[PDB]
Amino acid sequence: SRYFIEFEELQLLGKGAFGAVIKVQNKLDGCCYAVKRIPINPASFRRIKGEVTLLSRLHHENIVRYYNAWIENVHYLYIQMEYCEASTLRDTIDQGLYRDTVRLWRLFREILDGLAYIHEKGMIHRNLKPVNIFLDSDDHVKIGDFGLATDHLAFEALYVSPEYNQKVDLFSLGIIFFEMSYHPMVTASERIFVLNQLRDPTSPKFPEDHAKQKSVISWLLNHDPAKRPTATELLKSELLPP
Ligand SMILES: Nc1ncc(C#Cc2c(F)ccc(NS(=O)(=O)c3cc(Cl)cc(CO)c3Cl)c2F)cn1
Repeated sequence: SRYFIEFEELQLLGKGAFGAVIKVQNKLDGCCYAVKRIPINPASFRRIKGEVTLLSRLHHENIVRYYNAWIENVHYLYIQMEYCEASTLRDTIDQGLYRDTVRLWRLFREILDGLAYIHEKGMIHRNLKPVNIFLDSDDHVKIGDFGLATDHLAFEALYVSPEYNQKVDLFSLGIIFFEMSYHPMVTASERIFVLNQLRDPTSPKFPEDHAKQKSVISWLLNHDPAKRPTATELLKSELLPP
C-alpha cells in the first residue's frame, strides 16, 4: 500500500539473495529513490531490525543517504535510500578507470573516508566490493548494501579475506583498488585467476603489465591482518595525492 500508494517503479536496479532493489519516483517530491524490498518472517529477522537500527544512524558523504524503512501486512520490509545516478564502481571499473589515474586515486580516497567513519562508529561492512559501492551525479563514492542479515558490530569469495575485525574491509579494498587501477578483465576466467593470484598466502602475485598502486595493494592484502593499515593510517601514508 504505502509503497504502491506513494511511489511509482521505473527500473529493477538489482536482485539480491533475499529480495530486489527498485529505482522509484516519489509522488510528492517527484524524487527518484532506490528501494530494497525484503520478504520477512516476523520473529526469527530480529538480526535485520537490529542492522536497520544500526545503519539508520550512519551519516557520511561516502555512505548512501538513508530516508525511511517500514513493513506492510505478514510479508515485506522496505528501505528507501538515495538513488546514485552514476550506478556502481563495477560499471566505472569496466569502462576504463585504470586510464584516469587522477580520478582513480580520488575515488579510492573517498572509499577510505567511508571505511574510517564506519570503523570509528565501531562497525564493519564485510560485504564490500565494486557492485556494493555506488556513484552520485557528482561522481562521489556512496558505500552501501551492508547486508541486513549480516552482523556489522566490530565485536562472492574473491573480496573475502583468509580469516569480526575492521582489517577485513581493507583486504577487500586491495582487491577493489587493484580492479580500479587495472584494465577491465573481459573474460570471467581472467577476473577469477588474476585475483586468486593476489591472494597468495606467503605474498601476492600481480600481472606482467602503476608502481605506487603495487606497494599500497601489497600492504592492504597482507595475509596477517595486523600488517594491514587502518583506513586513517593509510589516509596518512605519503603514497597518496592529491
Ligand atoms: N544506483 C543505485 N543502485 C542501488 C542503490 C541502493 C541501495 C540500497 C537500498 F535501496 C537499501 C539499502 C541499502 N543499503 S544497506 O546497507 O541495506 C543500508 C540500510 C540502511 Cl537502513 C541504512 C544505510 C545507511 O544509512 C544502509 Cl547503507 C542500499 F544500498 C542506490 N543507487
